[PDB]
Amino acid sequence: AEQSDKDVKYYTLEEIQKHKDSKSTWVILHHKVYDLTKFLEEWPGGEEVLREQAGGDATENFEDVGFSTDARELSKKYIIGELHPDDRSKIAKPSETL
Repeated sequence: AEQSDKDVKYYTLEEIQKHKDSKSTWVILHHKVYDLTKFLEEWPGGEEVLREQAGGDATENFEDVGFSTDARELSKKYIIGELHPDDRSKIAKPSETL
């Protein structure tokens, strides 16, 4: 009920690496995870381009596959939680993501 996830949700990068669906789509800037599954429904309407690399990056990457310069603030408002400090560094060089 009132765990840490009630405030800020604890994600693994490993979870996001299993990206073969539109709802299984998130991006990480460093140590926080963003809800990219809502973000794909906004402008591009095609998960495939950003879902293939869900969990790769957010910092500059949300603008690559997502929107124009809009993609900066539009992803930041979709903050879903934090990515685990060990997982972001574990799969820091992701094979089936980039």
